[PDB]
Amino acid sequence: SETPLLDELEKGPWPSFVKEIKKTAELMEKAAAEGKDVKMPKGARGLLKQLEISYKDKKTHWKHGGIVSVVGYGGGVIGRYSDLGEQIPEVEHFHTMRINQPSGWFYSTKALRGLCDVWEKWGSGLTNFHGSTGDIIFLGTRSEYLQPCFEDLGNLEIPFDIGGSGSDLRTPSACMGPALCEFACYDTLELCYDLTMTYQDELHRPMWPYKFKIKCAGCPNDCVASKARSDFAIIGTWKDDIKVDQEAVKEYASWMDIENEVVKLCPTGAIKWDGKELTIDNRECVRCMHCINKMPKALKPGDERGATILIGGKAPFVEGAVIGWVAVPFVEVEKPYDEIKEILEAIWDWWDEEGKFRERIGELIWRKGMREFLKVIGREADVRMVKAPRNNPFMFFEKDELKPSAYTEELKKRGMW
Amino acid sequence: SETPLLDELEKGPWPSFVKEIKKTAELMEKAAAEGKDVKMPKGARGLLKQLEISYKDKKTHWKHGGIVSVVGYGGGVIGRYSDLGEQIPEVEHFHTMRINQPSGWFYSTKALRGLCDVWEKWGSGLTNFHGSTGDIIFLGTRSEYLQPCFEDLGNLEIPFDIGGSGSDLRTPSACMGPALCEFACYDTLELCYDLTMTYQDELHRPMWPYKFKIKCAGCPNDCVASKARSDFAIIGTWKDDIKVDQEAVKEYASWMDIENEVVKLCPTGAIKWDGKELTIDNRECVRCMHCINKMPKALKPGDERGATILIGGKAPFVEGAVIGWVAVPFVEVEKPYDEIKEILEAIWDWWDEEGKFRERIGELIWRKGMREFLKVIGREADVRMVKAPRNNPFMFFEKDELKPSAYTEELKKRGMW
Amino acid sequence: EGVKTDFGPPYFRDLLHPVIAKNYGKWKYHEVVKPGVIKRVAESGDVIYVVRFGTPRLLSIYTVRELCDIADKYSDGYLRWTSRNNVEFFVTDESKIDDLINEVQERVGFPCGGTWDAVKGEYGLSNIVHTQGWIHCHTPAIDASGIVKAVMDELYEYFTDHKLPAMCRISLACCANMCGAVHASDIAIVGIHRTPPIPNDEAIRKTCEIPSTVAACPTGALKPDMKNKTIKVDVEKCMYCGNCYTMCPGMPLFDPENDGAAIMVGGKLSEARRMPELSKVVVPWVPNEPPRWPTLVKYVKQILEAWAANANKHERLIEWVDRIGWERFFELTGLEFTQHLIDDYRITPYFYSEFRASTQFKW
Amino acid sequence: EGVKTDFGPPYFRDLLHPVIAKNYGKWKYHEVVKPGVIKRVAESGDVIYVVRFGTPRLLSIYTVRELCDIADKYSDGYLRWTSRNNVEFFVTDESKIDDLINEVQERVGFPCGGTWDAVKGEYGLSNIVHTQGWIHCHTPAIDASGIVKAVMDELYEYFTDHKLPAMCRISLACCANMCGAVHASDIAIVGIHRTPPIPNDEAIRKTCEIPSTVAACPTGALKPDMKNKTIKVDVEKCMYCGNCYTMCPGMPLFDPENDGAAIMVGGKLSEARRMPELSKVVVPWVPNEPPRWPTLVKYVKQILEAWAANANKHERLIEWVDRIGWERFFELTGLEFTQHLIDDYRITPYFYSEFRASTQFKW
Ligand code: SRM
Ligand code: SRM
Ligand code: SRM
Ligand code: SRM
Ligand code: SF4
Ligand code: SF4
Ligand code: SF4
Ligand code: SF4
Ligand code: SF4
Ligand code: SF4
Ligand code: SF4
Ligand code: SF4
Ligand SMILES: [S]
Repeated sequence: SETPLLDELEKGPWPSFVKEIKKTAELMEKAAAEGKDVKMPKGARGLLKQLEISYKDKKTHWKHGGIVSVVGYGGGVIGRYSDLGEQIPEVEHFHTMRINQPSGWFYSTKALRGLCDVWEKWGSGLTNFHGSTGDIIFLGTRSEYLQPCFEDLGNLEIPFDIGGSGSDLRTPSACMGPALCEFACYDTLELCYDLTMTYQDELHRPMWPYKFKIKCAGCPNDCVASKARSDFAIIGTWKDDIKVDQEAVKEYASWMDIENEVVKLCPTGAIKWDGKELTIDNRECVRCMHCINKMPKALKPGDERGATILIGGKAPFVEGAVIGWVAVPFVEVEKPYDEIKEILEAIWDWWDEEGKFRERIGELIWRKGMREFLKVIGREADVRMVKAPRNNPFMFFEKDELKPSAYTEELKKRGMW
Repeated sequence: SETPLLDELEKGPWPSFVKEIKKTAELMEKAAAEGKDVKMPKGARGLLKQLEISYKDKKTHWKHGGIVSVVGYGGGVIGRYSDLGEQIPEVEHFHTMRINQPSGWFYSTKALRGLCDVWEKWGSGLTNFHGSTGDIIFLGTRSEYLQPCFEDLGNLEIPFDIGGSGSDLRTPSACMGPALCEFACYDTLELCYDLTMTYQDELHRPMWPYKFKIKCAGCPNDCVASKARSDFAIIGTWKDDIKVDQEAVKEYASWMDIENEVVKLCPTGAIKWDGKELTIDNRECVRCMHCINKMPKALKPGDERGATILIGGKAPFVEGAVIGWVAVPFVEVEKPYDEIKEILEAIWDWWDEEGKFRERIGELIWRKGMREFLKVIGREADVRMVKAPRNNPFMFFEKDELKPSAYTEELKKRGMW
Repeated sequence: EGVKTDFGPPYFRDLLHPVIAKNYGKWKYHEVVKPGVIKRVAESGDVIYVVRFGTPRLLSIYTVRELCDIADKYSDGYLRWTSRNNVEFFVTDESKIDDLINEVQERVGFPCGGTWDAVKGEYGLSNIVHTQGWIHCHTPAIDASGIVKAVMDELYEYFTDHKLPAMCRISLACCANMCGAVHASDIAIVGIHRTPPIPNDEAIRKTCEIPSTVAACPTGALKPDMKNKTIKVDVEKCMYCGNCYTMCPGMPLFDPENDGAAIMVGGKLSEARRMPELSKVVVPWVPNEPPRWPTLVKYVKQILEAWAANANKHERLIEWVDRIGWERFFELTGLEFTQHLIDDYRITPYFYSEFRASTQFKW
Repeated sequence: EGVKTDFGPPYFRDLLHPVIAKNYGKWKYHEVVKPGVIKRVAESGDVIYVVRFGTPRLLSIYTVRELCDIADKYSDGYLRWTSRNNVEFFVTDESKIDDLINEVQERVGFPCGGTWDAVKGEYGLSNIVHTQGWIHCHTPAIDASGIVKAVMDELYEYFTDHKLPAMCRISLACCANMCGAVHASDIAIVGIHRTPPIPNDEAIRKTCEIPSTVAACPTGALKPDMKNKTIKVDVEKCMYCGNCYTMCPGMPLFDPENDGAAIMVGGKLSEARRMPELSKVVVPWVPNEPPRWPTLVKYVKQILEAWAANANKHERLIEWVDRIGWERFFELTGLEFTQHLIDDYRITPYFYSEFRASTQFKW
C-alpha cells in the first residue's frame, strides 16, 4: 500500500473515513481525466498522503494559516497551509469554506446536488456534514478558487451563503423542534433562520471582542447542546400545568413500572401515581422533562410556552468551561422576536464597549458582575439565577441605597463618591 | 440615670451583662473602701460609661492597640487603647489577657477562686467564660500589671499559663470527649493538653507567617466547631463495623418511628430496619453519626478507632471562608501522638518557608497544589480528598512522568528542564 | 527564681469531678431527663447528671464566686463550660437537681436549658456564640452582647423548652473578620460596613506599611501614591470589608448610619444526614438600633419561625431548603431577593467546591 | 449586478418533506419502532417514519450524490442530518423501511441505528461528535477521525441495537479548545500536551503580538522580555494547555511521544432527572498509537461496560456516580486515582458554582 496505516482503518464494521477520502481521490481524478471542469483533481489524493505521514509521525503537518476570505466578508473562510508544500504541492493551500446549513440540517436532493456540483469544480471534493456549530464544511481549496466558488454558490437554483468564523456572530443552529417533535415549546427552525437573516452583517463581518454563539432548543432536553456550546442558549419551556391524558396514563400502567421509572425519578417529588390517577404538583415541577419523555402519548408541555435564556457557555479558555446559567427565566418567543433581539443587541453594545480583546460574554459578566449585566438587559435579579445565595457577606451597595450621613457627605467632598 | 440606653437591657429574662458589669462596679469599689489590695478598682465603671457613649454614638471607642508584651513572650496579650482617653482616664490601656483554659473547660472551685483572686487584685474584674478560641478572657488591665499578674498566675496553688495570640500556635481546644461522651473515638482532652505542652514555645512566641488553630472532636458531630474554626481539625472516627445491639433497637421500635426517622434519613441508605433486625452495611456507611445519635444505647462507634484530619479551616479573609477539607482520611490517635506531630511539624517547616506574610495554611495549599501538600506530609492522593475529580483537562505532569523524547532533550539542551 | 514561664495550663485530669474521673472513657448511654438535665449512666451504673445553664458569657468575678459556692454544694466543687458558653454542673443525687436550678436562678440569675435530644427529636435553642464587640473591639460594625441580649429576650421561651424540630444555632460576628462559626451556623448575624474608607493621609505617612497594606486588599482596590506616600482607593472596587482598617490605623470606614448587620442562613458543621455547609446571606442589611435592635431581632424570627413551622423532625434549616428550593424559602420566610445576593466575590477559586469539606466518605 | 452577498441560508421551509410541512408543529406522539426507526404520528393521522444512519461525518461529495439517489427513491427527495451527525430519511410507506435500510448499507455502507427509547428505557450509543484532528487542524494533540473509527468498531454492537440501560454520549476533542460539547458528555476524550512550549524568539518577534499572547495564559506563566522583544515562559507554571500557540506560532509545544488523550466522564446536558454537569477527568493520559489507539480504546471500553453492567434504568454515568460515590467508581471501573485528578485550575471563580447552570426551577 501507499497508505498502510490508513488502510487499517478501511477495516471494521463502522463506515470508514479513509474510504470517503479515497473515493473522492479516484472519482475527482476520473471526472478530470474524462473532460470535466475540475480545478483540483489531486486535492483529495494530497490530503490522504499528508494524513498518512501525520499518522506515521504522530503529529500535525498543518501550521498557523494566513488570513483569507471572499470579497465582502471578513469571516467564513479558514486559511490552512501545509508544512509539506514542497513534497505535496496540491495541499500547499487547503482552505475551508463554512457554508450555512438550513435550519435543522433539512435538505432536498436538488439542494444537495448543487453544492456537490459547485465543490467538485472548485475544490477537493471532501466535506463535513456537519461542522460542529452547524455549517457544511467545504474541506480543501486554494486561495484563487474562493470567490468563484462563492459566485457559483450564490447563483445556484437553491443558493447557499457562507457561514461564520472569527469574532463575529457565528452560524446559529437549531434542534428539529416543531418539524418532527411533539415536545417543542417554540419554533426552533423559524427563530434560528430569522436570527441568521437579521444579523447577516454581524455574521459576515467580524466586529466584536471575540466570537458569539446562539443555539436554539425547543424544550429542556436541549438536543443541540446549547448551554454548553453557545453563549446564548435559547431553551424552550412553559409556565402553566403539564397536560395529562388519564386514559393514556392507564395504558402505560398495564406494563410500564411507573412508580419506579417515573415517580421515584422526578427530581422534585412532584408527580404521584396511585393506581387510577396521575397527579403532578405543578408548583413543585421543574420541567426537567423526564415524566413527559417517559410517557409521550400521555403528557405534553403546558400551554403557556416560551423560553429560558441561558448565558455564557463556552469551552475553557481563558477562565474555564461553562454551562450557561439563568439570565432570563422566561421570555416569549414569537415572530418577529423583538424581545430576544433587544437582549442580544443590548448585550452586544455592552460587550463591544467593555470587553477585552478575545474576552467571551460569559467571562465579561464574571468580571463586571451580574447587576451590571442585568441593568444592561433591563431586567431584575431573580432567585432563579442562583443555585445558592452568596457564602460571604462582601456585598456592594448602590450610592442611592445609602443612608445620608456625615460620612456620605465627607466623601462627596473628597472626589471619591 | 447615667446609662439610659444600657439600663433598658438590664430588663428581660436572659441574664444581663449589664448586671454583670454593675456587680463588678459596686463590689470592686467596695473592696477599695474596705481596704483591699486592688490596683484598678476603676476599670469597670469607665468601661460602662465608654459603652454608653458607643450606644448613643453607634460606633466603637477603641483604637488600634500597640504591641504590649509580657517578658519572654510575644503572644498572649491583646493591647487596646481608648479614643475617649481623657474623657475616661481609667480605660487608657484596657488590654485583654488570654489565659490557657484547662482542656474541656473543666474546673474545680479552687482553680476558679484563685483565678478570681488575681484578676480582682490586678485587673478590672471582668472575665469572659469562655472566649471563642477557648481562652479565659481577662478583659482590661493596665500595661504595668501585665507581668505581675502572670507572676501570680505562675504562683497560684492551681497555676494558669498565658494563652495564644498573634502569628503563633493558638490555644488548642477539645470537646468533652471520653470525660462525658460515649461517642468519643479518642481522648480529645489528653491530646489537647499534650499538643498544648509539646509546642509551648510555638504557642507563646509567634514565629509563623500567621495564626494556626487546632481543635479536637471525639466523633463526626464536631462539637467544638473544629472544621470551621481550626486550620487542622482532628475529628475522631473509626474504620470497622458500627456495633449494634438488637435488644435496645427492639425497645426503640416500640415507640420510635425508625423507618421515617432513621432508615430514610441516612444519606447513603446503608442502614435498614426489618421489624426485628437492623443491618448496617459498613461499606456504604459514611459515619455521619445520625444513626448513633438516634439510638444512643443500641449503637456505638466501631472498635478500630482514630481520626480524620481536615486542613484549611479559616474565616473569610483573604480569599474566602473555609470549611477544612480532607487531608488525611485516617490517622491513629495514640500516646504520645508522634504521627499527628510529624504532620504538623512538616506543615510548619513548609509553611514557614513558603508562606507569605499573613497567609493562612489553606490559601497556600490553594496556591501550591495538593501534590506539594501531600509531598510535604508524605501522603499519597486519595479519592476521599475530593468531592469529585477535576472538571478540566489542565493537569501538571512531573518531569519523570514523561516519555523521553527529542522534545525533552531539547528542553534539557536549553536548560528548560 | 525570676518569673517561671512555658508551664502550660493545668492538667485537666486533676480538675474533674470524682465520679467523672473514675468512669472516664467508659460510659454506656446518655439520656435527657428534661429541658436542661442530661443523665449519664457509667458502665458500672454510676449515675451522673449534667445540668446546663445559660450565661451572658462576660461575667463579673463575683458571678464566678457565686457559682463556685453553688458548686461546692451540689457538684462536689466541680464544673465546666461548654463550646457555646454554657456553665455545666455535676449533681450525683437526683433528688437534689431541682433545688440547684432555683439557687442559680436566684443568685446570679441564669436560666435552665440549652439542651436537645435526637432520641425523641425535640431540639431547642442553645446560647449564641459572640465576642467583645463595642466593649473591647476596634473593628466592629455592630455590638455583640447587646444584639445577643435582645435575641434571647424575644427567643427566651426557646432556650428553656424543646420546641424546635431540629437543631438551630444562631451566631454573631461583629465585623466580617467573622470570629467564630459565623461562617457555618443555622442563622448568622454578621457586622458589615457599607461605606468605603476616607483615608487619613497624614496617619498613613507615619504609622503604616504600605506594600503590606495595599496587597492586603482582596480586590486590588488599594494602590499606593509615591509622592505623597499615601494609598488611593478605587470606590468602584471596595465592598467595604474593613480589612485595610485591620491593617492600617487611618483606613476608617465607620458610618454609624450605614454600618449594620447582614443575616446569613444555611450553615452547618455536623455530618449527620447531610454534609457541612457554609452559611448564605439572605438579608443584605439591617441597622444598628440601640438598645433593642428591633429590625434585626424581628427578622431573626421572621426567619426562625417560618422554618420552625414548616420543618420535619431533624430537618435543620439548610436541609429544609434542599427539599423546598431557594424559590419557596424566600417566599415562605417573607424575604426579598436582590442582586446583592448573587455572589461576586471574584478571588475564591472554583476548585474548592470540588474538595471534600467533610469527614463523610467511604472506606 | 455585482456578486450577491448577505442572502444567508436557503429557507428551511422550502426544503422540508410535504407531509412534514403540512403537519409542522402538529404532532400527537413519537414511537421507537426498532433500532434506528422512529414512527411519528400527526394529529392529521399522517404517519411518517424517520430512519437513522451512522456516518463518518467526513463525506465524499460522491457519497452525498449516493444519498441523494437514495432519498429520491425512498423519501421523495428529502433527508436531514442530525446534531450528532447521523443521517435521516423520511418514509411514508412502512412496507418500505427495510428496503431503504438495506439499500443504504449496500451502496454507501452506513448502519441504521443511533436511536434510543426512554419509554422502554432501552438505549443505543449514537455517533461520536468530533472535530478536525490531523485532517485539517494545526493545534491538535490527537487525531479525531482515527480515534472515532477505532472506538466505533469496538462499540459497534451498541450503535445498532438498544443494549444500554440509559443514555451515554461519547464525544471527542483533538485539543483543549474542545470544538464541541465534549466538556459535558458521559465519556469525553480530550487531547492534551504534557510539555511546555519553547519560545522561538525570532518567530515571536516577527508574527506574534506579545501583550495578547501573554494575557491568553491562564496561569500567568508568560512574561514579556522587553530587551529581547520576546516572551519568557516560567515552566513551573505552565500546564501545556496550548492556548499560547493558538495565539502565537513562535510558541509551539508539540511532542509526538508525550501528546495524548485525557478521558473524562459524567457530563450531562439534558435536565431529565438530574442537573447538567461538566465532565470530570478520570484517566490522566494515554498515548497516541495510530492507526488503532488500543490503550485509549481499551479504557473507553472498560469505562462504558462497568457503567452499563451496574447501572439502573435511565441512570446515566453521573447519576450512577451520584448513587455510588467516586470511591466505588474508581474500584468498579478499575481506574486509579492520583494527584492529577485533584483540581488545581485557579482562575475560575467559586461563584460560578453558586449560579443556576440549568433550566430547572419552580415557578
Ligand atoms: C479574642 C477573640 C474574641 C474573644 O475574646 O472572644 C478574637 C478577637 C480578635 N481577633 Fe479574631 N478573635 C477570636 C477568635 C477568632 C476565631 C475563632 C477561633 O480561632 O477559634 C477566628 C476564625 C478562625 C480562624 O481564623 O482560624 C478569628 C478570626 C479573626 C480575623 C480573621 C482571620 C483571617 O484568616 O483572615 C482577624 C485576623 C487578624 O488578626 O487580622 C482576627 C483578629 C482579631 C483581633 C486581633 C482584632 C484585629 O483585627 O486586630 C481581635 C482582638 C481582640 C480585641 O478586640 O481586642 N480574628 N478570631 C477571639 C478569641 C477568644 C479566645 O482566644 O478564647
Ligand atoms: C454541651 C456540648 C459539649 C461540649 O461543650 O463540649 C455538646 C454535647 C452534646 N452534643 Fe453536641 N455538644 C456541643 C456542641 C455541639 C455543637 C457545636 C457548636 O455549636 O459549637 C453542635 C454542632 C453545631 C452545628 O452542626 O452547626 C453539636 C453537634 C452535635 C450533634 C448535632 C447533629 C445535628 O445536626 O442535629 C449531636 C445532636 C444529637 O445528639 O442529637 C450532638 C449531640 C451531643 C450529645 C448529645 C452527645 C452525648 O451523647 O452526650 C451531647 C449532649 C448535649 C445535648 O444537649 O444533647 N451534638 N454539638 C456542646 C457545647 C454547646 C452547648 O453548650 O450547647
Ligand atoms: C434527532 C435529535 C435532534 C436533531 O435535530 O438532530 C434528537 C431527537 C430526540 N431527542 Fe434528543 N435528539 C438529539 C440529540 C440529543 C442530544 C444532543 C447531543 O447528544 O449532542 C441529547 C443531549 C445530550 C445530553 O443530555 O448529554 C438529547 C437529549 C434528549 C433527552 C435526554 C435523555 C436523558 O436521559 O437525559 C430526551 C429524552 C429521551 O431520551 O427520549 C431526548 C429525546 C429526543 C426525542 C425522543 C423527542 C421526540 O419527541 O422525538 C427525539 C428522538 C430521539 C430518539 O432517539 O428517541 N433527547 N438529544 C438528536 C440527534 C442525536 C443523534 O443523532 O444521535
Ligand atoms: C470547524 C470547527 C471544527 C469542526 O471540524 O467542526 C472548528 C475548528 C476550529 N476551531 Fe473551534 N471549531 C468548531 C466548533 C467549535 C465549538 C462548538 C460549536 O460551535 O458548536 C466550540 C465551543 C464553544 C465555544 O466556541 O466556546 C469551539 C471552540 C473553539 C475554541 C475557543 C473557545 C474558548 O475557550 O474561548 C478554539 C480557540 C479559539 O477560537 O480561540 C477554537 C478554534 C478553532 C480553530 C480555529 C483552531 C485554532 O486553535 O485556532 C479551528 C480550525 C480547524 C481548521 O483549520 O480546519 N474553537 N469550536 C467547528 C466549527 C465548524 C462549523 O462552523 O460548524
Ligand atoms: S430539544 Fe426538545 S423539541 Fe428539540 S428535538 Fe429535543 S426533545 Fe424535541
Ligand atoms: S417535568 Fe420532571 S420535575 Fe416535573 S413532573 Fe415531570 S419528572 Fe417531575
Ligand atoms: S464532638 Fe462527639 S465526642 Fe465530642 S462532645 Fe460532641 S458528640 Fe461528644
Ligand atoms: S452513621 Fe449515618 S451513614 Fe452510617 S449507617 Fe448510620 S445513618 Fe447511615
Ligand atoms: S469579629 Fe470583629 S469585632 Fe468581633 S472580636 Fe473579631 S475582630 Fe473584633
Ligand atoms: S474596605 Fe476592603 S475592599 Fe475596600 S479598600 Fe479596604 S480592604 Fe479593600
Ligand atoms: S478541538 Fe482542537 S485540534 Fe480539534 S479542531 Fe478544535 S481547535 Fe483543532
Ligand atoms: S501552554 Fe498554556 S499554561 Fe503553558 S505558557 Fe502557553 S498558555 Fe500558558
Ligand atoms: S471555531
